[PDB]
Amino acid sequence: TCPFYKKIPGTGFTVDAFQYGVVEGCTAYFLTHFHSDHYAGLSKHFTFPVYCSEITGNLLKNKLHVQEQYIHPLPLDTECIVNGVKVVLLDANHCPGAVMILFYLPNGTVILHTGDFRADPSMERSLLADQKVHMLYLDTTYCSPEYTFPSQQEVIRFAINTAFEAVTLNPHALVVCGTYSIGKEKVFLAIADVLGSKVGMSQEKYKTLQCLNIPEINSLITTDMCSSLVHLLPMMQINFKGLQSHLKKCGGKYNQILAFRPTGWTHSNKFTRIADVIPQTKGNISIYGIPYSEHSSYLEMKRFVQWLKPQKIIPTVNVGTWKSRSTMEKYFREWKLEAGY
Ligand code: NI
Repeated sequence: TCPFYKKIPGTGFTVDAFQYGVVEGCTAYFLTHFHSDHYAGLSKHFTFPVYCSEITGNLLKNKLHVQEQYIHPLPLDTECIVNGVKVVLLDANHCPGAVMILFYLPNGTVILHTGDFRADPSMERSLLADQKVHMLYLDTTYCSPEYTFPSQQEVIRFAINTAFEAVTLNPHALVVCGTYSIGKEKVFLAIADVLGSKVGMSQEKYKTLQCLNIPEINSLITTDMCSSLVHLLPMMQINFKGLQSHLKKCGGKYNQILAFRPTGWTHSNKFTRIADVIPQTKGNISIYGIPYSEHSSYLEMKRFVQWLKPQKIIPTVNVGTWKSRSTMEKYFREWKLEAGY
């Protein structure tokens, strides 16, 4: 059954709750972003209102074939009324089109649901600064102190210099980037840009990217593999066997592959810096795992919550075990005592 942490009290609203059939009493289904665990269950046959960003609406329409009449896109940073309740969508700094949702209840309670986010100090100067939030439904993916990672900007710097150097030393080297959802487009676009190439990908992925309102996107991507030296592949195909295989397909246009696997966290984050990363090399094929996160680090999460000073925190990730739940509740209490709310 639909868990309590997907229901918004005092409304008939649910968030990211599409895989439970009809939810008894739900008059409006919100979708924070187009990632499969969150949209799981949506299809062309859904006949309830879906509220979401414009970008997520383009993807529902063109990728899922949900009918236009059930998609209600809302602009960001705008007070809107939905079934008699004031709501605001804010940028989540996650993947394209991803949002947080502010709900202003008739009783006067204010609730923020973060969806998936990477907390940033820029959020402290959004519409959130304007009033008190009583309840926070929080993305707790990395709610533990071991979870450190560098800034997105540092990680992109690294990838750009690595690729530029490899290709300038060997003009017959191919760059491959792995992907399995939207998110992390900066990795492959920043690389394409330093190398004066468009990025090349399958027809399905090209269609996916054309939904995302990226400015000048026609100048940056293509379906013509042959004309491009940055290729996107399924993340599943990013391994020695999958790359060798792929190398054959280019017909001796390239003799070397430099590939990037943009991971989340991996335990080498607890030891090594970005400057000191190394690849796995089997011959003329090298694979970098880069820790490009679109979720809050433990410290970024801690700062956001200490700034927000919520009265109650409801976790939306890692809720399935008593040990995780108990651990998260300990960190929340530490934060609250340190900050005095
Ligand atoms: Ni996500």
